[PDB]
Amino acid sequence: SYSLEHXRWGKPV
Amino acid sequence: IAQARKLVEQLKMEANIDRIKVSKAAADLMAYCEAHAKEDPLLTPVPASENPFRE
Amino acid sequence: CYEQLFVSPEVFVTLGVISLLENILVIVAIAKNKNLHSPMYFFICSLAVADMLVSVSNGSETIVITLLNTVNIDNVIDSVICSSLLASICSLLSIAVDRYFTIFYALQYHNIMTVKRVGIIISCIWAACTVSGILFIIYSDSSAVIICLITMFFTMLALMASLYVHMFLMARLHIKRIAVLPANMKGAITLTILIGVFVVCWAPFFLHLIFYISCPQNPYCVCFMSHFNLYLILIMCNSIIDPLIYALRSQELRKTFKEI
Amino acid sequence: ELDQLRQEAEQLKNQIRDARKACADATLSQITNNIDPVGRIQMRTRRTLRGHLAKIYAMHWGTDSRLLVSASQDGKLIIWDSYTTNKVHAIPLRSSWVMTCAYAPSGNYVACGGLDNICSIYNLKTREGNVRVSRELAGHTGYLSCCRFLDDNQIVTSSGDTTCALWDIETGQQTTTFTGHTGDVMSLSLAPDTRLFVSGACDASAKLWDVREGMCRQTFTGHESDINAICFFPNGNAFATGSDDATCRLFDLRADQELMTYSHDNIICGITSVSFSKSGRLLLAGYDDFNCNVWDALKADRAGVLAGHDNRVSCLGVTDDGMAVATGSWDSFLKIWN
Amino acid sequence: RNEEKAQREANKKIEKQLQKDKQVYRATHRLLLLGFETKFQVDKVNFHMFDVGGQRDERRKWIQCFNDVTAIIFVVASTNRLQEALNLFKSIWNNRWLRTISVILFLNKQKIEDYFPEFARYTTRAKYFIRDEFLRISTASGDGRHYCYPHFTCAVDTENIRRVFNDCRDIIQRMHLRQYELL
Amino acid sequence: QVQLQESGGGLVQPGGSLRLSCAASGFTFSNYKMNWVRQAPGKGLEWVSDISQSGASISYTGSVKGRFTISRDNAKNTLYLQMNSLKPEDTAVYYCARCPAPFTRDCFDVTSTTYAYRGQGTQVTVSS
Ligand SMILES: [Ca+2]
Repeated sequence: SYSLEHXRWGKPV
Repeated sequence: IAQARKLVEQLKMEANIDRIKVSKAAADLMAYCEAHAKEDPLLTPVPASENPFRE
Repeated sequence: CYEQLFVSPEVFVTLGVISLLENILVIVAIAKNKNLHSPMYFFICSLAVADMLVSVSNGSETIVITLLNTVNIDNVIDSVICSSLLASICSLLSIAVDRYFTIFYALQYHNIMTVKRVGIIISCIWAACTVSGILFIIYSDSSAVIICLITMFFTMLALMASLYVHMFLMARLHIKRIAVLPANMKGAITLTILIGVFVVCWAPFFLHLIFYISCPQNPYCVCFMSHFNLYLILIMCNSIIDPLIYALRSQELRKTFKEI
Repeated sequence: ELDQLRQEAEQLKNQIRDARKACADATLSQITNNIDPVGRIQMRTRRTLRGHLAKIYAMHWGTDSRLLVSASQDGKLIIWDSYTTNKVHAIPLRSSWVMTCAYAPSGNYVACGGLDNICSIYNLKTREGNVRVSRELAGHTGYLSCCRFLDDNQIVTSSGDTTCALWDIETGQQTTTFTGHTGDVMSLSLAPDTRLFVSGACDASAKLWDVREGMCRQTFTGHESDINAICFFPNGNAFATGSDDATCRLFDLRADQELMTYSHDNIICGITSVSFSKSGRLLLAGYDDFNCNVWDALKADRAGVLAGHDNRVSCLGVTDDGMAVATGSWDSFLKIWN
Repeated sequence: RNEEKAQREANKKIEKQLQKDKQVYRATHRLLLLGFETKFQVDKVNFHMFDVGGQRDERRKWIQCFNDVTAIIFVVASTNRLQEALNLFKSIWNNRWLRTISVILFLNKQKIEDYFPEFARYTTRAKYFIRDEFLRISTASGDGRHYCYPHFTCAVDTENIRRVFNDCRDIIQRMHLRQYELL
Repeated sequence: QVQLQESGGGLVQPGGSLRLSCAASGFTFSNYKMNWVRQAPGKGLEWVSDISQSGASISYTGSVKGRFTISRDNAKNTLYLQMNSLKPEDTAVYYCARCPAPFTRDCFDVTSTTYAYRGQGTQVTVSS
């Protein structure tokens, strides 16, 4: 997405 | 008796043989090794080019 | 508590390079050996691949986010991880099922379990895991995908546990039958390590996923889900441990490991 | 009646024992004490031949010094090409239990045998294309331990029934029988000339036979246990013997006694194989402690070690040009050393 | 290089035959019967049992041929011939090349106090004394690598084959269990 | 050459004593496990007793158990067997044999009727 981060489904939304 | 009689005849036959001194027997083995020392490619490893294995 | 606890970028790469070097050593140690060329070590080979592959694939992520500090770029990396991750869990099951067949058939096994069949099974599992992983990451935003992952993992864990427990019962039956001609801790310890390491390392990630689906709003859950990076570290910590509890256990492999 | 013969035998044995001590003026150790040592002979695995399923029990080189044949208990006799590592032939045997295997000097035929008590001669040329057993030689009452060709027509074979037998492959019946051994005969060795051969048995005795006549010229004693491997010094006037008492011993045919012993305190395990170098200055043993030790024949010193085999090393051969040494193991691998 | 290529095609054929043989060799379970070669099937499982009646009673060399063997079938008839059998078992059991092989024991043909003074104070009768006398040798130097499987046979020959099949299954099981450190 | 000479065998009264001695030469005595074997008139060779390299492990046949005592001297290469309270069934030619290999637990072919590393044998007769 806009700001990618480690793994997937980490952020609740 | 048959096994014993055959064993006696063998010993008797191998008792009457001409034996040379161990000095001469050793000197012959020593002289042979010194002669064929250069021909042996285990004593003195051959250059990689001449070697059948790995070029 | 809803701060989203993040671990420093330097540590992901640390675990990344250690697991990477441990697994490439293990796969070599059996690739060179012809004695270590039985169907048993072909499944351990598949695991060593998966474990190493999820470390660099995850180590990659830490490098890319540091450099980026895109969307098409991630679907690429995530689809690798997610696919490479399933391949690991299926490989662990595949080792467990092989071990079960060698004990509960023992005679039939040798003819039914062919090098051909081992070759096509490993390839078929990896092909299914890769396709399912790419399919999951494309439809990540979907609710079903996460429910599939959780259900699949719980099934894999149930079967894996069941198999090793049933083995230990058959091992206890022998030790009991060797009472006429003259103890249980040997089997209980190895059974506790094998089923213990898998659960401790993996489950926490899948406990996050089931909360993600169930309780995103709950004050209690959000505090558990806040530590997402610590869960990823534990999934990476499994890749370095696998060689110790699977490969290094065999005398022939351990001898080749010490030699190299 | 038996007492007179048994007492007379003890008298003859003592007469031979006193005669040998009269010849022993200076030992081999004293003569070769004042020559430069070979140094450190370190050799590394140039090729690793793999394809055998089971333990490799015996092997033998060709006169071309390129091809070598190997035998394994799986029931396969595989002819390799050392230089390229390619397999040339692979023969399925009738009996899986095979303990010896020879390669004809001409390179046309190949012999093998084991617990089947029968020696199988296989034809390689075969204009038809396929390799099939030419003649199947039966007569030995015990397992066949060793077999060695003279030409394409005759083969010398030692078996585990205390008898070595000279065969004629054309007719397929024993030409001469060699009797004298009390224990199982384990190994054979032919001289450069096909006139004489030596055999070591499981009675700690080695015997020098005359192929033409068919009677034991000399009997050599000194070993403490069963002699497994025996090998002629390239000259043909001496031979080395490897026994289970963890000692190799060099004998002299003309001296008719022991010259030198190749023992070290660290080794407490049996010797499976024995072979000399081209010049004979080195003597490679091969022990059942999974490695091989290279000795200095003249000085009894240890030159090096060929380590790389996981399991027992059963066979060990040197080439006719003496370029490399190939050691077969219970690993199911040949290794070429240079 | 043309001749090197020609020799690869010959090596290609041979390699394709070895992989087929490799499966057959691993499938078949080898046995060693001593008190020639016979192949039999039990529930579509291949067994290759070799007799050693042709050889001499000096075993110390040719016995080494067998260690790839799955298990040894030992037969003992019930002079003091019974003690001579015990000494033979001890030797095979303690041998450096046979310290991994299991032994399936067969007691057939069913005074003892004269040839064995320990029987007078034994209570469990004669059958189980001869069974135990072999088990005390097996438990002493075993190390858990190999076990002994005793069996009583009136030498009728009916249901002898199944016993060997069940014992073969137990040896491979225990062999794997110990490999996985689960035993 | 491996030599094993038996001495101290002869005619004895039932219930009497005899001591057998076996002189060894050609091999290092201490390295080999030593055995005694007997061959009764019109019977086969049967094992009697063995003694380990050191002399720790000592085993007999049930027939001679608690009646015969084996002992080995390493300083003087010699193997003894003290035979107490003899009965007619003991009447046999007693041989002195050693295990083929040194430093070995297993002992093969000692009653093979063709074993090389076995002595000439001494006569022991138990009669009135
Ligand atoms: Ca991401």
